[PDB]
Amino acid sequence: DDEEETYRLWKIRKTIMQLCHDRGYLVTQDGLDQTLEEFKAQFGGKPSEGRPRRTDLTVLVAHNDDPTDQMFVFFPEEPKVGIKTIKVYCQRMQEENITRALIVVQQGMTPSAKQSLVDMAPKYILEQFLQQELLINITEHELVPEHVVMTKEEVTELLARYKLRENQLPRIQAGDPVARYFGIKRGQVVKIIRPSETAGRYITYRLVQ
DNA sequence: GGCAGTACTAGTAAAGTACTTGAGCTT
Repeated sequence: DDEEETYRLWKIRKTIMQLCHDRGYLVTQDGLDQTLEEFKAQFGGKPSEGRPRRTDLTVLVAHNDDPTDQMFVFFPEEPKVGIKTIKVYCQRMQEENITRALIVVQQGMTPSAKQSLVDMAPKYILEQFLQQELLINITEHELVPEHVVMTKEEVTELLARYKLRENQLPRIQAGDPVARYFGIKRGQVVKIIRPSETAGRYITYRLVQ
């Protein structure tokens, strides 16, 4: 029902605000924590023939270092999406000059649309998110340790300390849901901090390939 | 004384996985 659908959209928006917060983009403390009834009073209850149409849930956010980069979050209204639709989205992207955006897909993507997401690396990068993947925050699960995406200088000092080539580190594939969660690209290194029952804390470094 | 036939001696035929493949559905 519209109560269930609205509750889903609340989960999704909140989880995407946690996404946006973990990537270092400016988020007010209210944007992270919205009680369901405050969200409903804002966006008006029922989606079906209702106030939220899945449009105006779109999100624009700015980076802490520079305001220019920003970001974007689309919510498509179609069950499945295609090259023409994404092409409209990238038209809005080039209209606003914002480089980075997301897409929350209700069901699936035609493979030509995925390939069309991989087509253009430099101009605009788009990341497919399924609707369910944002219905839960996996970083807050007990098994998933704290991840910290390392800057290039910290990576250089790291490889200087242990005298390591980049190939000799353990790896984490770019299709890993956590790597998606932080929006990580090939060649970056992630710093996992996990508690151990021998030392009490242990640091892993996973190269992204 | 010669020819034919027979015999003997010397070559000679549970489950579980990955992988692939065919079909079925879409730009």
